[PDB]
Amino acid sequence: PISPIETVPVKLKPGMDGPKVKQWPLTEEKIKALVEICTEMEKEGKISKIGPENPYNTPVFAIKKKDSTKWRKLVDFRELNKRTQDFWEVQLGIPHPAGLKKKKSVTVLDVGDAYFSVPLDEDFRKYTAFTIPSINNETPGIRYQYNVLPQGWKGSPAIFQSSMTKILEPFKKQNPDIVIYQYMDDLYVGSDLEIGQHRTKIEELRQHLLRWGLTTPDKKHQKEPPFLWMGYELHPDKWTVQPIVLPEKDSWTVNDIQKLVGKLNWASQIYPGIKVRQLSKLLRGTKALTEVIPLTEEAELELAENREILKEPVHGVYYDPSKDLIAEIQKQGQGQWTYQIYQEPFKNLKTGKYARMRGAHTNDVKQLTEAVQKITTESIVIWGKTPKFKLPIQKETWETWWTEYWQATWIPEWEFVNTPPLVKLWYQLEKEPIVGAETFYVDGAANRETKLGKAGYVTNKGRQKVVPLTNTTNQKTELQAIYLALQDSGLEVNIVTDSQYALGIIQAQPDKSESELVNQIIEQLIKKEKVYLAWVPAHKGIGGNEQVDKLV
Amino acid sequence: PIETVPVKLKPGMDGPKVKQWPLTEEKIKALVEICTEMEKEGKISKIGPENPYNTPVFAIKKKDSTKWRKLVDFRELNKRTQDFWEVQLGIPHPAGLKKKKSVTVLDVGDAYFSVPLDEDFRKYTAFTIPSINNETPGIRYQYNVLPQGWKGSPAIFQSSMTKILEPFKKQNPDIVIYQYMDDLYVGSDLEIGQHRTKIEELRQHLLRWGLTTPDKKHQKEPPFLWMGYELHPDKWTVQPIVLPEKDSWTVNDIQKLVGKLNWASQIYPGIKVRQLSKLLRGTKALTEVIPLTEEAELELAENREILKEPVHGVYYDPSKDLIAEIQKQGQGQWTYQIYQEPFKNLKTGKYARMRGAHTNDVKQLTEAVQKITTESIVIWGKTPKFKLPIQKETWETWWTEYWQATWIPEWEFVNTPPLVKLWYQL
Ligand SMILES: Cc1cc(C)cc(Oc2c(CSCc3ccco3)c(C)[nH]c(=O)c2I)c1
Ligand SMILES: OC[C@H]1O[C@@](CO)(O[C@H]2O[C@H](CO)[C@@H](O)[C@H](O)[C@H]2O)[C@@H](O)[C@@H]1O
Ligand SMILES: OC[C@H]1O[C@@](CO)(O[C@H]2O[C@H](CO)[C@@H](O)[C@H](O)[C@H]2O)[C@@H](O)[C@@H]1O
Ligand SMILES: [Mn+2]
Repeated sequence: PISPIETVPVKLKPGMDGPKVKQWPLTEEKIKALVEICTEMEKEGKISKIGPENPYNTPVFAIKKKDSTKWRKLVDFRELNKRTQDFWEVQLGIPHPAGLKKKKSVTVLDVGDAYFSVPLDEDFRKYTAFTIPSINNETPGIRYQYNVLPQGWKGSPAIFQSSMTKILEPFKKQNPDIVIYQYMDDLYVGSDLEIGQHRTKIEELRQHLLRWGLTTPDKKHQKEPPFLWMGYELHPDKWTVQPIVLPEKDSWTVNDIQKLVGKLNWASQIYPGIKVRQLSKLLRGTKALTEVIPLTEEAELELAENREILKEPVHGVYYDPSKDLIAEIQKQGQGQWTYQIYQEPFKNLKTGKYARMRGAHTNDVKQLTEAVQKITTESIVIWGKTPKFKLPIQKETWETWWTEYWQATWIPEWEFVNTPPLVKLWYQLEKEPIVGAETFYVDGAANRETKLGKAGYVTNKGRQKVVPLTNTTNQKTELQAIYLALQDSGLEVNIVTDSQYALGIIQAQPDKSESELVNQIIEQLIKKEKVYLAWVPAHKGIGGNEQVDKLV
Repeated sequence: PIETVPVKLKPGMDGPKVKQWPLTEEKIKALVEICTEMEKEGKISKIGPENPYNTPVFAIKKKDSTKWRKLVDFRELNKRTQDFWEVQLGIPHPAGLKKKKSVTVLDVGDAYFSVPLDEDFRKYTAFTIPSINNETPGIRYQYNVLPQGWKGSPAIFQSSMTKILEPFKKQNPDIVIYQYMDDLYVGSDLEIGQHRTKIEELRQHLLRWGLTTPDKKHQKEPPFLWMGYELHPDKWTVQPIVLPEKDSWTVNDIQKLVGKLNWASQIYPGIKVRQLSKLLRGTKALTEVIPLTEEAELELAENREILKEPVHGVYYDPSKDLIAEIQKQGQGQWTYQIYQEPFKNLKTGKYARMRGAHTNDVKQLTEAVQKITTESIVIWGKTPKFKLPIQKETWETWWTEYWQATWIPEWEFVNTPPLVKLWYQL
């Protein structure tokens, strides 16, 4: 820890100045612990006693390490962090296991004293000043300032990362073969070389890092495969998620649930069939982390299925750039889809689910297309290309649905997989009026205060009908009048409404809805042989429409 | 001497901090190459972690030399560096441009690369070539010269442009020359051959006395608009509202007609549906055929009349922005309206290409957007804000697959209501 690496210039935000937080003295031993820690640091160059001049100050403290012979210095830069300039945000994302490529040997190197090994911009040191209190309210206390990246400062992560990158730049160019992943203070070195030649290069890298003030592990690696990494378990030829453990409770809190779902979604990367619709449906209502929540019948029926799936262990495989990417998707049940991405029969790179409706009402095609989109984005992120899709829908089905759809959609090349349940259109509306079909003029109306309503129809055959409705809305009665017409008509019917709202819902051909009434209308539409739905401007003297408007 | 022009951001505004979109390994490899060279050439420089800004970069093809090209999305930076340069009283957009027989668009973006960029401003032009699967942190760079795509580039080069074009304009007083960002729009009423000849004199003039470089988009291969980018605005149509011509009308036909006419009434005051509705009196089967009355056509035919001459009492206001809505019409056809206030269309139009070999909705929409934007620039001097009838995610995934322009408009995503009916054709 004495790196000759050029420093990164740093600045306090515009207008602001150093922090002047007073140190509140403490324990006899705690001050002694600091002096001993700081004297050892001073010897190492990590910090330097500053003159009586002017450095500002940041509170210091000292803690019992989780081992009791050694104590730990601790600085609370919260105030400095606030006055310090923004930095290029360090990698918020993380490399996904199914994106790594097969390697014969992989070594893990931990940099030691990572931060304390990189120098701090000379001009910025003065703002890191701190003081360890005195014997006890007597002597002034000693003033110190950092000369290296302080363990809790804002710029330490990014500056360290960039310095590491620069240090590795020459080595990675003299070894286009070796791959190195940087993550925090860890370095994962992999290669397709003979265990003896590999171990060779590793020692090389080590000496290189060492000549730049970076110390790596002694047995050359305190690396023992499988590596437990970020909720993952990586083996030389496969990867999985670390031991998932679902808690059994009697009273579940909002907090208990969120934690459950989170873990479930994490299992979802490799465990096929995980579902979290109902457990989530039952969640964000309001944000009490502690407001106990009564477990729904479905939520428990869902939680049960999840437990069974998690019973037998599953693993994922690594990426082979040679072979290509394939994605398969299968419908599940009720707005739920699951998928897997692979290269070889029986070897999953990873799995996933798609349970987003994107609206009150939808249909399988439109949801299927969205699932394709999410996967495509994920594939590009993880592998850098799009996969070949295998979908439970025939070219005709999809072909029909979009030539008609008012929106623009697109799907990379795909293949029809005949493995029910297949995606399909349960009903299609006529594009022209039927001839020997009774024509129903429907209308619905509601009182905005009493919320009482009416729904009815008048047909050309002379039939009229009105039905009373309770606790309803204008829009709700409009859908109900249509439902009414469908119920009283034959296998073929022409329906005329003045509701753009009800038009828009049905003309979008939905096969499932969050609305109970819409699902009933849908059930009726499927029963029907031919249904032609039409719209006309309300209160415009259109015969048929005027008569029924006055009725309701 | 490095004569850089002091540039600053809008008061009380900080640089852009936009996230880089993940890119295909293919596009990443292209960017790495292009940047490695720009770096060797001194146009850009690697930056450190003390720079926190970011602007999205993309990799496109100007239609296939099988070359790649970098496209920086400075939409955010432009909005913070400039609606204040001297953004309102230099040479605003000329009006005869949309009346010329031929307007050729030439890319003069390579000029900028010569002028060094202001020291204190560079930091604000930082971008990131992404890594695949977060394997390594992205490669970060910032510009050392005026970047193509930034709205301050043309403004800072302005003086130099007007100086180079002087002689040329002094000898061709009947050629309008309008600049918009990275492009020059040259219009005339000459004959195609002369017009084209004259464009060639301009190119060579920029080349030799500019020691500026306009690319030579040699003439057509496939049948339509290929040399520079050859427009013919004097031939731009308007897609008026059309009412069906009928053999036999059914109750359902008149109902649809009354609905459309009713809707139109919010634009054309003269439209009337009185004598037309009377034929619907009574609750009849939609099929029932009904003879148009005598007063009907006296009303219908009168409507077709009003619906021919685009409305008036609609003026372009430069303080408000233009809005373009597009609707999928099927069969590779697309309609659109440019406006500023609902029901006050400055223009209406259509766009279509259905059966060449290779086309899909995204590609179509992508070309329609570039077509509308170009017409928009020619007619008003600015690009509009688009209300795209596609899903955000999808558009974001594929638009760069067919984008060829050097500029990028604002856009938002919408869900078109069944009024496509009130706009469709034949
Ligand atoms: C802790 C850790 C994290 C990551 C993201 C990669 C890594 O080593 C790897 C691994 C996996 S680590 C386990 C392993 C690989 C071989 C033996 O054991 C793979 C598949 N491919 C590589 O290119 C590298 I570098 C090791
Ligand atoms: O070509 C894939 C083909 O093999 C099957 C089994 O017949 O799928 C196997 O491999 C998948 C991933 O590699 C697993 O998700 C699946 O559970 C396993 O049976 C077929 O389903 C598939 O068509
Ligand atoms: O594509 C939408 C997406 O792009 C971002 C940048 O990542 O913003 C850009 O597009 C917006 C809409 O056109 C502009 O308002 C903005 O100037 C531009 O950067 C995202 O903000 C937006 O979600
Ligand atoms: Mn009504």
